[PDB]
Amino acid sequence: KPRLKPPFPAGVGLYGCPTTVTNVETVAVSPTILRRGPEWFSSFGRKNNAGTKLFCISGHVNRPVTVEEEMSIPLKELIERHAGGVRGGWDNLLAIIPGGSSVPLLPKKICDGVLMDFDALKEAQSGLGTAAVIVMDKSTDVIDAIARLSYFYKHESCGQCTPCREGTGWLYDIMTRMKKGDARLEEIDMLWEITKQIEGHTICALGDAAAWPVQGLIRHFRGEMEERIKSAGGKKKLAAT
Amino acid sequence: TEVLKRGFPGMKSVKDMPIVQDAPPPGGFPTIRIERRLGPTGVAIFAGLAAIMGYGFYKLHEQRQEK
Ligand code: SF4
Repeated sequence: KPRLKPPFPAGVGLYGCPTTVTNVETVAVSPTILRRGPEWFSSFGRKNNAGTKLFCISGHVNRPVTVEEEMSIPLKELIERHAGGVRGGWDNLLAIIPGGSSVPLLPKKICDGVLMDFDALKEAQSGLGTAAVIVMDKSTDVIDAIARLSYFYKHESCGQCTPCREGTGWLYDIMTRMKKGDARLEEIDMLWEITKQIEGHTICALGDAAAWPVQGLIRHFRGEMEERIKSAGGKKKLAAT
Repeated sequence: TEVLKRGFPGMKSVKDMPIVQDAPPPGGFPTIRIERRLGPTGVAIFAGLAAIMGYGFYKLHEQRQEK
């Protein structure tokens, strides 16, 4: 269960002692950087976005792969080469999560052109995260995919603080109703409001990571959610009359 | 919560909830009277009274003569 900051781990960490927590990939590239020089490392990628990065491409891709590449590469270049492209062609693309699961998805229009970069996915209302790329095609029920993500964040909540512990289950229940279209149109705006109530209000960043995929789904596919609600009454209002 | 009470199966919007209350009929109720709504001439009354009293006085004169 995470501690509140302040205090900070470099001040009071493990056993009350100064402590730094760093990622495996952050730690592992340091000897090569020290031997080959900082000027060699900073010659890759844009300004303030230096170096190389491991990318994991999974999902509806012909050749899923863990591959190292220069940063600030486009998504379309990173997927068409090194991974064999989208299953069924690039025009069969529906959406892409560019940074794991905690960052919002992007539709096809943003993806064609955006660079896989820290200061480029953020301006596209997303984030680079861990640079784990998940690709969905036009056969995907994207509401069902984000619903399973909501189930994951409900399952992984540690339960310490009120908004995460109580609201991840609420988000999952609302998303499960939205998948079948058993909802109201204003419940979409309610869903956005509930994500805004969780986000920024918790102890750690898993609450933000639980709010963010639903925000991206609403923002880029609100028409799909509305059509799912409207067409469910073609199989629910025939019994009411 | 209000959707649980008034909503029906397959309702798409919260604006579609029915309302059935005490209401006037279409066209409203018909109009009603509000303000107050309302004898013989005194010449006629006095003439009838004079006729009856004159007959009485004639009968008095006749019975007086018979007595
Ligand atoms: S946001 Fe969730 S995981 Fe983080 S401390 Fe609160 S309950 Fe625990």
